[PDB]
This record gives sequence, C-alpha cells and structure tokens, in this order.
Amino acid sequence: LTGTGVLTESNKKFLPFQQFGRDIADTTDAVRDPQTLEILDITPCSFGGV
Amino acid sequence: YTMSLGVENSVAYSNNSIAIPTNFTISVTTEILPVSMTKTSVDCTMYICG
Ligand SMILES: *[C@@H]1O[C@H](CO)[C@@H](O)[C@H](O)[C@H]1NC(C)=O
Ligand SMILES: *[C@@H]1O[C@H](CO)[C@@H](O)[C@H](O)[C@H]1NC(C)=O
Repeated sequence: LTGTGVLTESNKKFLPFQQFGRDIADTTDAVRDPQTLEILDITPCSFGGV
Repeated sequence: YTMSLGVENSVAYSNNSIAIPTNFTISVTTEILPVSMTKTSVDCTMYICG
C-alpha cells in the first residue's frame, strides 16, 4: 500500500484481520502498522489552489 | 387506479346572478427557491495523475 500523506495515531478499532481502512468514496484513510499493530489515520499532505 | 384530477364543481352561473365575498382570510404562503450551488474547483492534474 504505497501512498503520500500525514500519519497519526487514531481512535479507529480495526478487527484483528483488517489491515487498511477506507472512507465512503473508496479512498484509504487508515492503516495498521505491521510491526506493532497500532491503527494510523492517513490524511492527504496539505494542498490548495494558489 | 386511474387518478382523479379533483372534485367536480358545476359553477352556479346564470345571466343575472353574482357571488360577492362577505369576509376574508389573510393567507401566508411559503415559497422556497434555490439561489447558489456549492462552489467546486478541481486540480485536474492531482485528480487524473494522483
Ligand atoms: C517485532 O519484533 C520486535 C523485536 O523483536 C518486537 O518488539 C515486536 O513485539 C514484534 N512485533 C510483532 C507484531 O511480532
Ligand atoms: C370573518 O371571519 C372571522 C374568522 O376568520 C370571524 O371571526 C368573523 O366573525 C367573520 N366576520 C363575519 C362578518 O362573518
């Protein structure tokens, strides 16, 4: 699961087998770290029209 | 069922009969109109190429 974003700890409680989390419109918004099983939120790196 | 357009009313017309209202009701009627969309803008490079 390659991507670019800001990673933080999160209040999400994945079931033991679940590895990734998705928003309403398929976009990935969380992941489980594979070496210590914390659930990380993903949000896009900040952007906007100049 | 075949739908009904409204109740029938044979108006009491004759060449020398008039109906005049003896009282009134002030009616307050709500009318609702759209005026503006949500203002979208899209970075078409970030949408297409990620
Ligand atoms: C991964 O290895 C480290 C060092 O041995 C250990 O602290 C950690 O608990 C291990 N995690 C898993 C999910 O096995
Ligand atoms: C007119 O209508 C009101 C209620 O809307 C009623 O109280 C009043 O007595 C009526 N007046 C007449 C002259 O019928």
